[PDB]
Amino acid sequence: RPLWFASSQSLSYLDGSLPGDYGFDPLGLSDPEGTGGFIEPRWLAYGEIINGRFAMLGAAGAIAPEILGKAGLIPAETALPWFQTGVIPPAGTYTYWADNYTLFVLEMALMGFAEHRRLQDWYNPGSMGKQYFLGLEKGLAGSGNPAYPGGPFFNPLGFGKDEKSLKELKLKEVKNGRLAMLAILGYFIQGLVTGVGPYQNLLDHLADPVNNNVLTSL
Amino acid sequence: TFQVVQPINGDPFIGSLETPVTSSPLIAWYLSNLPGYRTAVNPLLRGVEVGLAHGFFLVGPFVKAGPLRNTAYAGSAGSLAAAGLVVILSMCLTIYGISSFKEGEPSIAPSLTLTGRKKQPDQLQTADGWAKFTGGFFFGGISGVTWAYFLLYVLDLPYF
Amino acid sequence: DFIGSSTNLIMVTSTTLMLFAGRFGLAPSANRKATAGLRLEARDSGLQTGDPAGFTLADTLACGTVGHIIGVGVVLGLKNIGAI
Amino acid sequence: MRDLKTYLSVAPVLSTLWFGSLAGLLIEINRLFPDALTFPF
Amino acid sequence: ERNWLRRDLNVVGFGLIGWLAPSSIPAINGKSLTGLFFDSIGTELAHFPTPPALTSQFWLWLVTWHLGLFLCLTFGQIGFKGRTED
Amino acid sequence: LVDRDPIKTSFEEWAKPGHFSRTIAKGPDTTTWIWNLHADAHDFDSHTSDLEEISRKVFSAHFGQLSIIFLWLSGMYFHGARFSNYEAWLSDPTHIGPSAQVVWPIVGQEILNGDVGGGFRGIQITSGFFQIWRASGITSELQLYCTAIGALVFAALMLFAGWFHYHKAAPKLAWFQDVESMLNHHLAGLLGLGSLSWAGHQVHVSLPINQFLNAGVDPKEIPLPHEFILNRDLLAQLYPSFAEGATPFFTLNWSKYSEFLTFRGGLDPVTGGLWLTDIAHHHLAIAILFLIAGHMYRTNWGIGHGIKDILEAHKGPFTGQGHKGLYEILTTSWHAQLSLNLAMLGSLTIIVAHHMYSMPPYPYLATDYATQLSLFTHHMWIGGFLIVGAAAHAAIFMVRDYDPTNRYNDLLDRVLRHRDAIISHLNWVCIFLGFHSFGLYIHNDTMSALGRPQDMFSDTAIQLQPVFAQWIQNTHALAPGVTAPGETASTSLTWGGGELVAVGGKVALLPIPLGTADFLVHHIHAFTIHVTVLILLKGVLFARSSRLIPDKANLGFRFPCDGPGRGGTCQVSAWDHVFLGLFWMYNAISVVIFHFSWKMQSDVWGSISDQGVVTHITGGNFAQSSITINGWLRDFLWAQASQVIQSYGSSLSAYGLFFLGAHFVWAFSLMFLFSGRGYWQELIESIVWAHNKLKVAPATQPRALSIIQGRAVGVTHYLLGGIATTWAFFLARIIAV
Ligand code: CLA
Ligand code: CLA
Ligand code: CLA
Ligand SMILES: CC1=C(/C=C/C(C)=C/C=C\C(C)=C\C=C\C=C(C)\C=C\C=C(C)\C=C\C2=C(C)CCCC2(C)C)C(C)(C)CCC1
Ligand code: SF4
Repeated sequence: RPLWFASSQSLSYLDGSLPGDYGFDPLGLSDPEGTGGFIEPRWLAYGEIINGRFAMLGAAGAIAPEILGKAGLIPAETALPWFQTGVIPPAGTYTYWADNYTLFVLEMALMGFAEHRRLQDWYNPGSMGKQYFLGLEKGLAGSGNPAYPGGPFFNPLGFGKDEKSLKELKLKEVKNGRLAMLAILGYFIQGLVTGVGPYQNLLDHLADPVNNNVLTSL
Repeated sequence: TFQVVQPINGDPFIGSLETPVTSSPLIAWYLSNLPGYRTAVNPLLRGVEVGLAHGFFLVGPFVKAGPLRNTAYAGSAGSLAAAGLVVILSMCLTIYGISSFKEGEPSIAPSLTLTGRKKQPDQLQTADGWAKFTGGFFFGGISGVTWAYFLLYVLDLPYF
Repeated sequence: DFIGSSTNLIMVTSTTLMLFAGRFGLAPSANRKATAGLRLEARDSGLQTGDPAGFTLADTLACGTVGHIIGVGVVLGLKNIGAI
Repeated sequence: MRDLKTYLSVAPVLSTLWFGSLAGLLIEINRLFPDALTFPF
Repeated sequence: ERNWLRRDLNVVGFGLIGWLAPSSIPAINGKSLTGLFFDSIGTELAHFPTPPALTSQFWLWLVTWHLGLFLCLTFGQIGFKGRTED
Repeated sequence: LVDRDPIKTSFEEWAKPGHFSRTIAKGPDTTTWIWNLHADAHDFDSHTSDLEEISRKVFSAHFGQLSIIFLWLSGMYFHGARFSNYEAWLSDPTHIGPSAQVVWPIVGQEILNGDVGGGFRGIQITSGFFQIWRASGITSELQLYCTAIGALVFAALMLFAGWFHYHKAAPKLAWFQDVESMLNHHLAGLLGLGSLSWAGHQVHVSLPINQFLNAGVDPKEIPLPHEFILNRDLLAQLYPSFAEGATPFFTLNWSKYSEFLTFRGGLDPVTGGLWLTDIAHHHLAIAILFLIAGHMYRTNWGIGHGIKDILEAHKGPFTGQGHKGLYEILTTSWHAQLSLNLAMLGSLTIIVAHHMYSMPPYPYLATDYATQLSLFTHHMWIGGFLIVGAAAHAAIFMVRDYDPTNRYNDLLDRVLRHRDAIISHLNWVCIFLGFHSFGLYIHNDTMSALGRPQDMFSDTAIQLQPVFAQWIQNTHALAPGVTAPGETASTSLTWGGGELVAVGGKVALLPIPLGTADFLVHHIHAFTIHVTVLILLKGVLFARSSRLIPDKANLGFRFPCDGPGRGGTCQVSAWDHVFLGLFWMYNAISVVIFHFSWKMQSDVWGSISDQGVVTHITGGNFAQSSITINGWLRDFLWAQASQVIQSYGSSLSAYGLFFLGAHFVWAFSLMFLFSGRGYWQELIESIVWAHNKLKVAPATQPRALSIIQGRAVGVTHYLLGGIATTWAFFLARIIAV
């Protein structure tokens, strides 16, 4: 297998079982010696997968309204950058059907239901498919692997029927998630120093790459 | 590896150590030539040297710091005080010698050198030797005080 | 111009000189330890580097930092007395 | 909790509670009736 | 217990020369530490035997010169003797 | 490396006192059990012999200490926001006395709410928090309220961390013994990054706000701190070099930042404190130095030093094997590390106390005399206590953890083989210093009583000039322009430049002359310090054995005697040497603080008129009156105690009450120090007799205090009484004048 900044310590426990494994661990955070707390290989892999999925949802979301505004498809009052949509009211605010602090409570409650069920399945595998939940517990039984639950709810189309195809698709998921985390960090620090949306930043770079660049922005 | 500090005479069970301060050749030579360590000489002659050296010194502090230092009687008063102190010290030496030593007994000084050679024990550790030492010390101390006073206040030497 | 200025030249020279000394055995490294007599003894670090001489990323960062420190000191010292 | 109730019956905690209540009562008594030098009733 | 210093008097000349050589460089506004000390010595001998005053610069030069000289002598002794024991 | 859930969280152990010890868990047959419960509470070594368990226990208690400190800071910040006159003081610092405590009117105690200015009634504080907040740019009480809330949150976080790292994930022993990584992190991250962050705060907040305040602007009209960040035009108006941004930093054009990064030296004439630009430059340089220093020790990447390798290479012809073996001792014993750190921290505290008075770092601090005196005395006492604790724990290590069969070290072995010479030389030095320091005071007293003032050691009859310190003062006064060309003024005004700084009609600082009295008092200080070092070092060196008791190590570290034999063996343990050195530390620190107080009131502090003539508080009587013991009794203790004895009926009556209370407490300690246990045990037997008569005899048999407990009670009460008396005297004297 290809290797990327591997070391003698890191290769002693990264044997290639995990998807998207290249032996990269300079700090040895996943060393199985004395695992405890939140520093644990299984928890670290699960966290990487979940963060990748959430960043992949966020990376396209923070730019989808902006490009359609410059394309003249959505009204200009909704083509706001991600930092002037109500996330940071000091930077700007938009008036929705409810005040922002009210929406926060509803989001908190729904996300609490979903995430508490996910955590309780992580703690006790197969526990969420036992107690009566509106008759939806029949499909929320999980599969024994916390990161890949499958089932009629989380695998509707039935992709990845073959195990080799499943491994390839897991590798693709990991790669795309890592790329999306990088893009999200780029979003944050681009917004910090240029003070304008990432799509406009890309258009600025395309217009003139030498006058509109880091050497001229910082 | 070279080590400087060694046990005393090579015996590690005697309560002392040998250091450059104690066993340097210059320090060893200097101490062996002082009158108090010349075990083969008449105690009277060592006492005379010790008395001369000690009496000569005592004049200075008494003269310079005394209650009459700022008056015309500074030198005479200082010399008289030094002579009185010499007399007191002579009395102390006589009393110590009477108390410690008994007539007719042999000397109690060690008779072994550091190299193991046998030597005649010092006669200063006997009644007669200590009496001679005290009588030499008194005569030496008076002579030294008188010499210091004479040099300082009979000859107008350019001192200070 | 800043690019042709004396500060640019001094700093580049210092950094390149320190990196050269670290790579070609003229300074201590992850693979070379100075003893009490200032003699380099061979060491194995356990770090894969993909370099013929064994020169690691940690060697590179350290040598760059030392070169930058020396260059900054020299530049400021010369600037103080009016030489540059 | 039986063990928690046992820890509340130990000497220092009980003494502290008793003395705190006592000091509070005395402070309020002296606040309602200040400067008492004689028993007038 | 004898000859505890392992006497080697070549150290005295080497240390003295290795102090006098760098200390003679005139990096102090055109003057050298050794030069300043020697000029101070010359100035205070003009009123012999009166001692230097408390405000004179002689004491500072004396202390700073002898500090470096003693460092050179001590390190020279340690280096000469330590070559054979390590 | 940690362990998951090593100890269950339960209330069971709360109901069984003494569970940490097998002997104590049995039950209270006598009253000695109750005292034994508290004395052995935190001796984790006696509880278990496993080093990992001791390390895990030690790690968690520091979190509780941090939580308590954060709670104290939260209270201090909250009281300034709610019960203070800070906003009135901010408009007139020179005429308003700071106050942050108020009292409920209950039994007539509202008399303590005296006036302090600004329409406020409360207790005047001398901790100096007002100047700290002013130097940080704090203007309103909202900021103080926010800071108090944040401190409360941090205290909660510390408590949770303390619970977690003991009950959920406890680190292994290999984690604790990584000294190279700990040193690297504590140097580069804890200190360097903290200094850099404080430098950034001073650059972006303190400098503009303090410039606006010094210009005379109303504090309510000053822009908020965030306005200087969002609006670079304001900072450019204040400092033009800010218009260039960070470009000068990266082009090595550092000279452009000379407006707010200076090397001036001296004091600010308006406020009487150090220039803040100098402080910002100082913190920046210190941050750089600590960041560089944190890359010295070796870790997972092979580059760096090994502490064991450095230690093993330092040996000589006089010391044999040298420092080889010291690495294993300092990585397996908690007591030796504690002793070393205690000694260093005490020395640092004393250095800090000396440094803060001669270079006042806060605005309007030099002209607040009470704050200066209080800070000096407080930090001196803290340093002394820590220094004594160092020797205590060194003796504990010598008794317990010393084992040459597995932890041999040549340097420690050689010290123990010539201890008689060390102790005898120290004894002679102490006797010589005592004769030639205190004897000169008795000579002066006798000559003065006999009517012979021309035979005294004084500036008029027989001078003893401290010429070495005067030379240092002259060298430091002429440093700028010769040996420090980059400096404009001297480091301190006390070196003797000749300039005077006056703030609001009062003297802030000026040159301090040295004469015959300073010589005597400095040698008194040296004598006292040497005697204390004698008592503590004798106690450490003879902990295991002596010619009197060869087997002293078998009896332990804390035992009373070995009986009346060998002529008598009272006070032979190493604990008794700390008990005896506490009294000498008290003596030395008392003398030092008395010297500071009298010298400051006599030669420095005072008021300045329009024509430029200085009138000091006591009129410069230190030079001629302090050369005798009668002078100290009359012109210092008798004269300056009139403020505290006349404080009844005013707002300072609390100090008058504390004076007598501390006198009583000090005198009460002599009962425990002069008497012995047998008398009190015999006396109790008669008292128990009448309790048996009335059927009120307790089942827990009353016992007299042990020999060690009586000694400890006596010394504790003795120190409390003396220090409290001096505290009340100082505060009552200095607040009034
Ligand atoms: C960071 C500082 C530090 C730390 C962690 C320790 C830690 C330790 N020390 Mg120690 N010590 C220190 C500083 C420190 N010391 C200093 C500075 C000194 C010099 C004064 C000492 C002197 C010392 C001695 C002499 C002894 C220890 C001992 C010990 C060990 C047991 C402590 C114990 O059980 O406490 C128990 C704690 C108490 C009994 C509390 C005492 C309360 C004080 C004295 C009075 C406070 C008055 C208070 C204000 C009044 C309010 C009362 C209230 C009820 C109303 C423990 C390892 C003992 C040991 O190792 O024995 C083998 C031991 O004998 N220490
Ligand atoms: C005010 C009472 C007092 C006095 C005078 C002393 C004096 C002394 N203590 Mg001390 N001590 C005291 C209280 C006192 N202590 C108390 C309360 C405690 C607590 C228990 C201790 C605990 C203590 C310890 C633990 C130690 C001492 C030691 C010493 C001696 C230090 C060495 C020395 O030469 O000092 C200088 C001596 C003096 C200042 C006394 C001389 C007084 C002047 C010069 C008069 C001289 C008169 C002259 C000779 C002519 C007289 C002739 C005659 C005919 C009139 C010294 C004799 C130490 C010791 O043994 O020596 C190292 C030691 O280890 N003390
Ligand atoms: C209920 C408990 C109790 C009772 C009934 C007595 C009764 C007596 N004690 Mg006494 N005593 C007690 C507790 C008690 N004591 C305690 C705890 C101590 C230790 C501080 C003493 C120390 C003591 C001494 C030193 C002396 C007496 C003496 C006496 C006799 C003289 C009368 C008197 O008031 O003396 C004065 C008694 C005191 C000042 C004791 C202080 C009062 C304490 C604080 C009360 C504690 C009560 C206790 C907590 C009960 C809790 C009840 C709860 C569990 C329900 C008398 C028979 C004297 C005597 O005749 O000699 C034989 C005597 O010289 N006692
Ligand atoms: C040929 C070759 C090559 C080459 C390359 C190179 C040569 C590069 C380099 C470069 C580099 C690698 C650089 C580095 C650097 C580093 C650093 C630089 C770090 C750090 C530092 C610091 C952190 C500092 C700081 C400071 C400050 C801020 C202030 C004061 C001063 C000082 C300076 C101290 C390659 C590989 C491509 C390929 C193969 C072949
Ligand atoms: S019981 Fe007291 S007097 Fe007797 S030997 Fe022990 S300490 Fe000394």
